[PDB]
Amino acid sequence: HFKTKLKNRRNEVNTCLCIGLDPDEDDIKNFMRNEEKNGYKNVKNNMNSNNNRIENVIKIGKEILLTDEENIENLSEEDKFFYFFNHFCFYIINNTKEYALIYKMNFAFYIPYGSVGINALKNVFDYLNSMNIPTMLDMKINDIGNTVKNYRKFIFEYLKSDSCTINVYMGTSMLKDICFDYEKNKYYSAYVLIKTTNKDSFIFQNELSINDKQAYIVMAEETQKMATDLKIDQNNEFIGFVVGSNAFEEMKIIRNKFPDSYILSPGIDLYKTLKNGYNKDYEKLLINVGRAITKSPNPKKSSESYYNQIIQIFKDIEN
Amino acid sequence: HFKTKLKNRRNEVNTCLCIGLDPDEDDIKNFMRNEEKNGYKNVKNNMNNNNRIENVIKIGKEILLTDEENIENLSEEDKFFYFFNHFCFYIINNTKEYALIYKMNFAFYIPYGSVGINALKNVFDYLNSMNIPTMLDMKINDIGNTVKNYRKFIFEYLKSDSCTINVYMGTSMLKDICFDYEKNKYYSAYVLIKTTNKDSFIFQNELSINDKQAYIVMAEETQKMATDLKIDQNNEFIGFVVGSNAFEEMKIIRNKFPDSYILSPGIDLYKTLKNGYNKDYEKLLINVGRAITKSPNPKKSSESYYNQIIQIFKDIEN
Repeated sequence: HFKTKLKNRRNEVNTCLCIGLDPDEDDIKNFMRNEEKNGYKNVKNNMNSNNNRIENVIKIGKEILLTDEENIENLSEEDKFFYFFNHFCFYIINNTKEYALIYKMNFAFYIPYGSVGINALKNVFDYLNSMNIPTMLDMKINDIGNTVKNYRKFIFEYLKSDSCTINVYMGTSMLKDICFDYEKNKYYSAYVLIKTTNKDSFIFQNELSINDKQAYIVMAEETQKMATDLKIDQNNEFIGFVVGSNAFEEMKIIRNKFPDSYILSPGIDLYKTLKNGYNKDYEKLLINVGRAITKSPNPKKSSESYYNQIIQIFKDIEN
Repeated sequence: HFKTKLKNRRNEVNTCLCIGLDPDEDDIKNFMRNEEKNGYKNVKNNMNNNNRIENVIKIGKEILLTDEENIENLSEEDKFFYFFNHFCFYIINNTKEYALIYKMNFAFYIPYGSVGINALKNVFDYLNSMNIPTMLDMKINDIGNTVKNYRKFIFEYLKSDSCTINVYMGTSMLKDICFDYEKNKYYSAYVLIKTTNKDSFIFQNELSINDKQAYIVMAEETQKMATDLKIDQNNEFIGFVVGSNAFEEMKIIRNKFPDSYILSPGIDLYKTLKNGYNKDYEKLLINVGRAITKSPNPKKSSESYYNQIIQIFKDIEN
């Protein structure tokens, strides 16, 4: 169950750092040109460090990923893209996992190439799962109840993610068909969009209200109501909240109203975010860092940097 | 070009019928069992549609062209791909004479990973080869720079004419879905306004700004964005999804936005068309999915809705 898995991981890595793995065309292009020039150092690390993890865990395109160096030149453009896409992902994971509570993969980055990116996405989940590292698919899924069961299957049965993000504007009833499977008697964790990071997020989340309660608060309340009716907490899973690292006032409000809630915070001011949303159980406030790590000349060092800033902030907060 | 393409299609088929193509495991199992005991009748029709599969399909073509003798040479996974694609082709072939547009809900295609996205790509390729209007119902949402990935998947990869969008995060995302600066291209879409699910009132109606319900506010903000983007000048549109069971909201939306494109899933049919009426029929799509795709005779069932709509328009238009 995810509450225990997340707890146990937090004890092991002693952080709330959530690493965002959102590879784009630039990243893969740059990875490919760098590898061709540094004697494939990172690809060689992925293959030879590192347990022979690829050969034991990967089920899609395994032989492409294992291609001998002389033979890379001869891959089709599609197979080459698949090669460097996967290897970039494995490189980031291998270099940063020592500092990572959880990895969050945003689905948007994986779908634009059709099947090739979804195959990569599956590989990434298989790879992380082989190390029991917590995972999340950030897909902001929504549809009517019977239809959303398809996303439940994709995310929790196919990818075997620990968690996902969900947009409940249609209604909270969808939660019963994402976070619970009656036939399997299984429960799954998720984070619902409460306050997002985009500049215009006030338009509906803040400007709309009911009896002087802003929309984001009403939506958090309705979400918790559904979570309680589902009895999800009793099953050691949770339905939490996405609250942007720039939404300091909303973070304070949500944390105070729901002191035991699990929060995901994308968008990293870091000190104010952590102070306002603080929980002694660090895993209940995930701080997502993606591009600052994945686009870094040195993602290990950079992940370390965020890891140390967080320690210092908790030192300061808990003084 | 979509405003023109839809108008032209409406001129050919003379209906607002939108056919939902949402194949589930039941459908594919049933189709396979039926084909194996009717002598592959529908597969035969698919492939006889003059070599359309052979000329158009670029993914798993050899598998799809497998002779019925050799379908058991197919691994269970290839068989699944085979009947999934052929089921979709069978639906389209049997119903296209009555269809203004096909709406494919992304949810039905993703749960098998690559397999279903391959089939989805095939479905769009097939429809696009006949220039038939298409929509991907995916209810997309993210931050602007991230949503560009959805724009690429939907409008560049699949080459859909349209999609559905959830703007609860903000309307700024519309600029990165419905417009591509680098290519100078515009694309059409329908934004969620009033959904069909029983509990859609919690946020869509109960939330408000003083006297104006959320769904109205969201429709206004959407139109504001579309105007800012100059989408209409470029022969595209940003429209609204309004449930066929939401008669009251449909009336308010059509009255306030008399020239808007509306998609109505759910199908009462009379009240929907009456309340949401536009003399340009394409401006109120009536989506019918399961009632057609799960019918023992999808042609007759589609024909039935086609005729029902003809009769309603007779009644409404004096």
